[PDB]
Amino acid sequence: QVQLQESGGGSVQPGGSLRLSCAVSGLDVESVTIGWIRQAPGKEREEVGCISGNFDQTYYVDSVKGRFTISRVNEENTVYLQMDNLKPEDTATYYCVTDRQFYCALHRLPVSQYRGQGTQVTVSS
Amino acid sequence: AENLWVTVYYGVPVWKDAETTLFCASDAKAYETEKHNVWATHACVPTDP
Repeated sequence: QVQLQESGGGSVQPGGSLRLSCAVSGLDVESVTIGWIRQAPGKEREEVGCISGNFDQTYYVDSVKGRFTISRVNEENTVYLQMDNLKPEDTATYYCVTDRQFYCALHRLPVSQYRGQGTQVTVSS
Repeated sequence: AENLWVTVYYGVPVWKDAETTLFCASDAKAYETEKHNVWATHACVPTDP
């Protein structure tokens, strides 16, 4: 059974760097896409970005560009999301999702079969 | 009594020593959490409990 576990997150002052990790069990992360989505309080689940299986290409939504970076390590089965220059709009709950599909489309990430518990990120003052 | 006759039977319990090619049978385990053991158990039929 596919299992995803998140680690990292917490409270960070405005301006800086953070690193979240998602470990996948029951799969090998070389032929499936892995997406990172976020949910803010009071709003539906938007979507942050994804890394595909086709030649290791990455895609991000227009909101975050040049600030976020998604990387994959296959000998360890891990996916890292590194965020830099955090802003007050980023206070939310982050999940790492997958769908066992060898392709990415940045409008079907919120509706995915498997999903982890997620971690929480605050920036304030 | 004084005369006997030949009679053929099929399905009699008699054996001889020979050789053949046996096949594998391993525990199922649903083959889910196995991290690709070198002695792969997906290559032969599961056994009877």
